[PDB]
Amino acid sequence: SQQVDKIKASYPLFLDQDYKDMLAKKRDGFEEKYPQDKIDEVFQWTTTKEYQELNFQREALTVNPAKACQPLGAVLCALGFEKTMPYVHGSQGCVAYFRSYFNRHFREPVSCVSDSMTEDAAVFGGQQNMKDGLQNCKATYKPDMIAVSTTCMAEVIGDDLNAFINNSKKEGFIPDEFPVPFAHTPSFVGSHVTGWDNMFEGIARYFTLKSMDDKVVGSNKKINIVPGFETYLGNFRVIKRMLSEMGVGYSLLSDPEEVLDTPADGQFRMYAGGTTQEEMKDAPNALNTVLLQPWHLEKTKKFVEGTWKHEVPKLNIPMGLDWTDEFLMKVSEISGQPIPASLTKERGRLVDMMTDSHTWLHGKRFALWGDPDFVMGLVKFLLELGCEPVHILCHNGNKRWKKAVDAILAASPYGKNATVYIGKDLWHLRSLVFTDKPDFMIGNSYGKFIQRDTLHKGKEFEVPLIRIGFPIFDRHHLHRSTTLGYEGAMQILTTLVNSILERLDEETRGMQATDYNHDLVR
Amino acid sequence: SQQVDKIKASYPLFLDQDYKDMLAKKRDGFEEKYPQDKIDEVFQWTTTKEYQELNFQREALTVNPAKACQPLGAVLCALGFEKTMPYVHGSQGCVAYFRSYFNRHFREPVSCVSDSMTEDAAVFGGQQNMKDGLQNCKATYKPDMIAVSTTCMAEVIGDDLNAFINNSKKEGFIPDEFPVPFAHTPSFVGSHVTGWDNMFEGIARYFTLKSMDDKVVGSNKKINIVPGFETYLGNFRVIKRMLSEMGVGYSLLSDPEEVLDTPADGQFRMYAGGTTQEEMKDAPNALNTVLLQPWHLEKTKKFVEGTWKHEVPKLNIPMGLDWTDEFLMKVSEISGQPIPASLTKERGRLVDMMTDSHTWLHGKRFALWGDPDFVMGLVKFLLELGCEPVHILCHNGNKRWKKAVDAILAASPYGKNATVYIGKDLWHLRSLVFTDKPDFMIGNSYGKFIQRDTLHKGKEFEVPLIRIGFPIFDRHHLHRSTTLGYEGAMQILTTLVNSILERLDEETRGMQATDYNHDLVR
Amino acid sequence: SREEVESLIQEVLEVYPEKARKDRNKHLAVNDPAVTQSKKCIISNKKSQPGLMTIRGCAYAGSKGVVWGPIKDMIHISHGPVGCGQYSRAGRRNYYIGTTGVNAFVTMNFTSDFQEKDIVFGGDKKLAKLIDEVETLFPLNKGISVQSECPIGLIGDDIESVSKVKGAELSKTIVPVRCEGFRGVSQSLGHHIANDAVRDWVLGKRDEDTTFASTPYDVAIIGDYNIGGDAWSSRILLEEMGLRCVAQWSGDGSISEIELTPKVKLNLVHCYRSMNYISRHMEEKYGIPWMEYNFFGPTKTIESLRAIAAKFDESIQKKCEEVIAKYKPEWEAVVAKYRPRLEGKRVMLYIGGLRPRHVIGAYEDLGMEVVGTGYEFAHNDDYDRTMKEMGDSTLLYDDVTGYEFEEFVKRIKPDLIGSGIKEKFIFQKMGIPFREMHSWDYSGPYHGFDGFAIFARDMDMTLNNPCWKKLQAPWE
Amino acid sequence: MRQCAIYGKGGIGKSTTTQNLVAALAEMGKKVMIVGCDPKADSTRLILNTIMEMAAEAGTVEDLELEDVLKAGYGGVKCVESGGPEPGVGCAGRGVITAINFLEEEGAYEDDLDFVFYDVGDVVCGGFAMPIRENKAQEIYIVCSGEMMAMYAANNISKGIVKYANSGSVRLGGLICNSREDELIIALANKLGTQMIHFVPRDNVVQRAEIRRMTVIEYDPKAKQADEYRALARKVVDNKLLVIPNPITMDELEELLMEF
Ligand code: CFM
Ligand code: CLF
Ligand code: SF4
Ligand SMILES: [Ca+2]
Ligand SMILES: [Ca+2]
Repeated sequence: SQQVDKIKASYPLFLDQDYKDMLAKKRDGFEEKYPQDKIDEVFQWTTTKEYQELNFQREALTVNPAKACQPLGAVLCALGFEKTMPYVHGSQGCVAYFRSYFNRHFREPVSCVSDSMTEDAAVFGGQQNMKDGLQNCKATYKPDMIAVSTTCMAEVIGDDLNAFINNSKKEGFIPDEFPVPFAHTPSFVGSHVTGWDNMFEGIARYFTLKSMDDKVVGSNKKINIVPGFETYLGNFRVIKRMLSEMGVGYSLLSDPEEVLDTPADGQFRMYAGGTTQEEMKDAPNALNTVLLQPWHLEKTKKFVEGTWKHEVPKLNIPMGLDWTDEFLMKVSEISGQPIPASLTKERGRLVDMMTDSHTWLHGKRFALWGDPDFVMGLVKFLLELGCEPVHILCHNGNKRWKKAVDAILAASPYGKNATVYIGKDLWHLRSLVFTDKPDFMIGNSYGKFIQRDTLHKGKEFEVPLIRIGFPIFDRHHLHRSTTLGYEGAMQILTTLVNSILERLDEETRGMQATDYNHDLVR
Repeated sequence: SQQVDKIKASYPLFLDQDYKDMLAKKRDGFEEKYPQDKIDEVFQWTTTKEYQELNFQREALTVNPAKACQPLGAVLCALGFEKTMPYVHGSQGCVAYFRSYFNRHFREPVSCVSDSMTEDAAVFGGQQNMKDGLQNCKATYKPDMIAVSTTCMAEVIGDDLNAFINNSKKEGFIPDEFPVPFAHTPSFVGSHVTGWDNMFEGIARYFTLKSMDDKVVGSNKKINIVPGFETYLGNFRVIKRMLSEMGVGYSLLSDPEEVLDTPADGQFRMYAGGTTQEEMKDAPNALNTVLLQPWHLEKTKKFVEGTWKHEVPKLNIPMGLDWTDEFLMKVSEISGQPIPASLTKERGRLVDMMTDSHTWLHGKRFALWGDPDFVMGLVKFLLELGCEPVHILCHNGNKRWKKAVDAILAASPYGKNATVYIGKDLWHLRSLVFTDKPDFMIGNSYGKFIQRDTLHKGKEFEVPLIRIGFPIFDRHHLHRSTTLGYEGAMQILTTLVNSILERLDEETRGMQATDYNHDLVR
Repeated sequence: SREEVESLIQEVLEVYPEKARKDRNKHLAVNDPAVTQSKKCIISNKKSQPGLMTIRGCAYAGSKGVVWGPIKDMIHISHGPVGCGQYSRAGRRNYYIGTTGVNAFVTMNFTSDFQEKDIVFGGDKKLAKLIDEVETLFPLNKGISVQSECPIGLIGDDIESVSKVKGAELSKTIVPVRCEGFRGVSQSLGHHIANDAVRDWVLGKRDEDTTFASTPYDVAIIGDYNIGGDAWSSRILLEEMGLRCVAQWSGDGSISEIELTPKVKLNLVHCYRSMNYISRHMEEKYGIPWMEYNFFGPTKTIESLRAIAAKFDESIQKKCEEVIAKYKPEWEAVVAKYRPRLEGKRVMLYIGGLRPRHVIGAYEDLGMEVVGTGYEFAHNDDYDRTMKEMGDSTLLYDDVTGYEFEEFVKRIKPDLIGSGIKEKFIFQKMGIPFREMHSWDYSGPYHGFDGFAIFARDMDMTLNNPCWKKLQAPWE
Repeated sequence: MRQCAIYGKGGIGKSTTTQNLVAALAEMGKKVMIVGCDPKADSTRLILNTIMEMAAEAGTVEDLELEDVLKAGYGGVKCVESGGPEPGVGCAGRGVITAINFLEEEGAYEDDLDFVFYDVGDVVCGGFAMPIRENKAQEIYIVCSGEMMAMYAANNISKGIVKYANSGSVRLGGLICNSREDELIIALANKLGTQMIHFVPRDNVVQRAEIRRMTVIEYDPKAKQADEYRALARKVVDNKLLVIPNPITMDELEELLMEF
């Protein structure tokens, strides 16, 4: 039943007695459900150290991944350029999913097309689909550039993207001069971050490879900045803010800030802002090039160093206190611009916040996951804060990365109870927080399920999720946050202590029981 | 007992069996505590509508106030001026408390002196204290200006601040030209906000009253901005940002943003930034003067209209969409500067956020409190979001204010289950959230106790606190937030939807019980 | 360091006008542990010089804030304007067990919130009405206290008459405290007024009463305010030693405990400054002897337990050795873990009227030396006790000004500072590790053996914290 | 627009003379306002809801309208009473501070008056000195007698003047004597460095009128005493002698008295 002025949604409608007894009749009657005592016995078991051994002995099954496939990153990369339509050569299902995934995270429209390859195109190759699709997309959606990536179906059958686009131009489907950069992005290689690296290098190549002879390093007096797979709008914004503040001339290669944050003013803008074709063409003329997420920008680095002759700085992601200092001093070195008083004061304010909050942060244990650069910088900041990053998980991380992160942890006493796990998933991590319980988890929305499992074991076993990373689907507008610079460091710190304090207030809210420690001032 | 590697602080130390047993022996043996059944009976009764009639019939007792005394606001006003020492004439207890109170909120040092009036100075008058105190403060702490306010003890006995300061200068305790503005700030009149108004007006008077003959309105081509009692650093910042973005020449009168946020760089700075003496002296030459918090800047308005001859605009606090639009267009009108593309886009992004999140915000009921302007702008915003501000409490509000806010509530269908309470305290509101339960409370740290009480009645009756206002003592770095402008409106909006979603995830985290609605995407 | 602290003192004082210069000079000194009498070395409990940013509170803070406020089952009324009550509302962590708003009222703020008309017409009629309102709205309260704020003391509001008539009528104990903020020179006189209000209106209530069943091992903790649970962490030891702790003064204290205190055999005084007055009174009226104890750190806790147990029989003394042995493994573990992390570190302290000398032994159990110490409001008898507990050429400061403390810290350069919230953010800015020694920086306990574990943990987390190495920018 | 304050020993006839003076003043066509600030007396009963009582009733001073407090009486004299507690309780001093502040803030002094007269009580605290702060009373007249405790009171008041004089614009306009006493008060003034603006003779008609709630001017315009108040009024209206008094010692006072 429903009362018109107090209408109940799914929760709490189904908690009413008529639905609760109806559901019981469905279970006892036709579900043949295992007895509750067996369901609770196996749960208890999935909690033990014994189950953990079996779990980690897996070699073929992957349960609850913490990564996506290559094209997703390729789509995001392409969206960072002025009036460009991401085009994914292969099956259309992929695109629908790419779009839905990004719509749910950024709460914005994401524009991308497929050339919808069917069973017959799987057998004959996607050459006709490439011809029609490039023509249909350019004429209907009118981009100034179409950036082509691929789905696994098209990779397995070896559709030569270069040939197909060249034949498309020769038959008059699209003009010869129309920019159509490409990148082979196999789903069964790496992850979404590799797809971004691949797609970026493809665009860099398209605009610079043939043009190298008239280029002079440092002649435009700028520093190119390559962001990498970035899903927090505050990150594009903080980097642009700190360089402008220093008076540094720069060019951000792949900038989706505007398309992913258009105003609801009355009209729909499919394209907005982005890195211009000319910024891409003029890019080898820069003093140097700074990659913000080096661990997934390796191929780009090889092209920039080998092709553009730039001496890419050995710089970690600028997250945390030390790596932001390093980034700023490096940008200062290259540009010749001194680090201004505004940034000097901003650094002191982050340090101030750290001294104000160290008492609650100290010795706090965390399980965390994410992309290699992100999780690497998260680990360093946590260390600078006096926290212990006990379980560090990076599904899409490689051996050399684990080495580097082990080096980071070995340089600090707070990393003496930490272990790094690459190639492992959230079902693996679920076990680690049960057997070696940390205070919190720092991860994406997929960790909400780990939190529910720990809570099911009991309240004292609950490990709360602090939502930092991608994707965040269950909270609103967190994509507007900052993770980079001192600004991002300040946001992360506040979120960490306040999560600790929210949790402490809950634990001490019990009247006459635990509320003796429910203090007004903390 | 204590295990050296897993040391327990008060929680959970006292929950251990030997302590729990000892506490029980203390109670049964020496406390003569009322039986738990009686304690339980009285609690339930304090929850009823019967108890609420009694509570609201109080005329002499005040329990858990939502306001402070005049001098506190006076100290904050004075901190907004360049190298000035807030000086409070009267007894020292007041100052120790003022400083402590602001320390705990801003997590920063707060400088203020007293002239330590003792029992014989209460009987003889505080003239000698004022002579030596002004001399000692100037010689020791070296400010460029000393802003004198008062405690009740000095107000009762009628210590003439003007005569006492003039005799101090006459006898050679401080230079005749050393700036010493003053304001009588009686504890027993108004609240902390009234103290701000009295002090600001006292400084305005000091620097402009005598000099009015050579002043021409609009000759310096700036707009004065008088902020009022403001404890969110982001509010000083957003207003300064929006005006600079417009190319509007302005002068912010009382700006404590720098002193209340110095860097931890190795040195302590007692003074930092602030409105210069010359900016106050040159203030009557401005085009006009905008008061950001008009409901507690009434004495200031009268001096600005009366003496400066400025036509202060009838403008509300710039909180929420409409009032921020009104503020920008009035500022545009007065300065002759058009509202730029950057602000126009920012406005659409807030509207965008509103259209994305309206589903969860609709019909959400709120209990709220604070100072009159803040609580009025909050009501308006909530109303623009489709929310119902059921209980509106402003302890320090007056009758005209209640009329104004009732008028705002009348203008929208969302303010129809709403009632405004002036002169009522948090014990009155404790009842209101028990008898007419809302979904959340939006207030300061004192409301954590109301949440504790509602939870003791049961989980279903629990009303969660969303910490917005002053003072926030139990969370860190919230004083850095923004409440004003679109920027402030976006921050407020995110906090509200995410508090709603946080709470939903909590109520849906039950395994096989309520978790059918524990959705990944929300 | 022997004459370097005297030239420091003179150099610091050079900034004051002449009148303030001569007064502050006698309030600062260098210690000589052979000086049983501190009055030829330092004077104290004199008024603060105007405009010099003293750290002191008032008599109300001493009465309501520290002595009466902690008593859980009474309703304490901040009588006067809204200020005092709000700022002191739950600022001090005087812990208690109880259902707040029903039978306990510690974290709440009851005020008469005086307006102009209460100042001009007087507020005795308002007070009487307020008392009737706390009675219908908080029926389970076991008494009421009326804490005077400045205005009540000028205006001549006859609050004892109101207390007398309303108390007899309602059959309630209503205590009027004339603790208006301008009386005295600090929190200290507030302690005194409060102690007197306790004896005159509460202590002798159960005088002709012989209903309580006494035991030869009955004791009372006098002067332990249970900051962070300090008193509970102290009475666990006392009761494991075979003693029966009939009362806790103010910390988690109840009115009945106070009434039952004249029935005990011994008054164990922790905070000498705030409650020596009521203890001395209990000796001349009820014959109950009193002795001072220190539960900060193992060396002092052990010493204290032994002295306290020596006042009783052989069975209590035997249990005393049982308890010392029980906790020996535990506190040695703490010393083994944290002392190597803390040895040779220097600490400057500036607290109220007891901790500046009381936490010294606990710091020394971790190998740390206190190079400077001082009190906001102590009397010379506290300074007398301070000379034995401090090192030789160390700095001593009474009612230190903001200027003095900052500059002394700049010379001396301590590794850690222990003081309150008003100086916390000053020294963190300066790169010096800071621990709040009033509120324990929201940690605690620090009393007893279990408290020592938390104390060491805390000094270590702050002193050897990674943030202190990052105050300076690598590019300057 | 001259603001004047009237201090003196009450057991004399301080309030009665102030009112008879203001009545003579209004009779000359002068627009006057009387502000009662004396808890030990009724300052407007002869010319006719206090500020404090009206305020409490309405909630606070901010809720007060000037028309609720100001009432016109004889000769159109405007009357305002500060109000205060009942005997033995409260704080009348603060009541005065509040009332004057209210009058300032409510624009009562900016209506176009010729005189404002504060009838003040004994200055036992800062509040009763509210009338002589800056932007208030500039002229002080003290009513006195040949009595000792009455002249000593005149001096204490002078010492109080001196204090606020060195700080601002407030002077002693002179002595008014309510009946060789005639000579005694003249010397007292010369010692103070001021004058005896007028010697009000003793006349039963003043009591006759007073007990019947009137000033002599209203009670009997033709009376000889009436002309005495008209003489005082003219001397006040034309007075130009404003001085900072030179208080004497009780010894110097016992000398002056012993010489008569
Ligand atoms: S500053 Fe104690 S004489 Fe008093 S509140 Fe702290 S050093 Fe007090 S030990 Fe105590 S529980 Fe205290 S810490 Fe005596 S009670 S007026 Mo501020
Ligand atoms: S010594 Fe009157 S309301 Fe309460 S803070 Fe004051 S201005 Fe404000 Fe001590 S008794 Fe209280 S804190 Fe007297 S007044 Fe200061
Ligand atoms: S002497 Fe004055 S300030 Fe003091 S209580 Fe009395 S009327 Fe008030
Ligand atoms: Ca959106
Ligand atoms: Ca800080």
